[PDB]
Amino acid sequence: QIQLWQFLLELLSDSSNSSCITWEGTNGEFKMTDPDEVARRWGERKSKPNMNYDKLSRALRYYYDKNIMTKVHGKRYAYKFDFHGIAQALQP
Amino acid sequence: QIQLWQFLLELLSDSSNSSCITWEGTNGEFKMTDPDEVARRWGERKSKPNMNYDKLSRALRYYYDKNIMTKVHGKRYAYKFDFHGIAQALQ
Repeated sequence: QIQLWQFLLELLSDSSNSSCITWEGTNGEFKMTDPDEVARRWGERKSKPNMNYDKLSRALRYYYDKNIMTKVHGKRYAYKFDFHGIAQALQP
Repeated sequence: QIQLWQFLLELLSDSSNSSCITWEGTNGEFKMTDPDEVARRWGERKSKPNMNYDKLSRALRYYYDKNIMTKVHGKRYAYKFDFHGIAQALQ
């Protein structure tokens, strides 16, 4: 029942997934160093094997007005978690 | 009929298709510079619309454990042929 933003947090919290996703700095910004792999592993986790990057991207973009996550303007495959929103949600 | 991985080698062997697919380096890595066009052409050849990159990419994944072709991890549309397997499968 896990949601996408949590799964990314799960991957980032585990230093070993740096092969495909990694922290950038310390203020909640991250980079998908292997975007196709992030989409494939999110596919495994949610039992949806036609998961691909286009669909992963569409889901990430959906969060833009939901105090979850926004896409970083200068960079490719970069997002920044909404610090206040993620903090708030990660309690209930 | 012809199989997907063969059709890709066919496109790669012909210098004029670099607009959509091209060899990268000399160890069997290649890049699809226009993935949608590669898919469109694979669509006509196997007389199979509505072929698109998503169905194509998923088909390529079949090869990853069959000593034909593997997907290059840092990248989006770059793949690498298995020389030994390609050699053996051909004869």
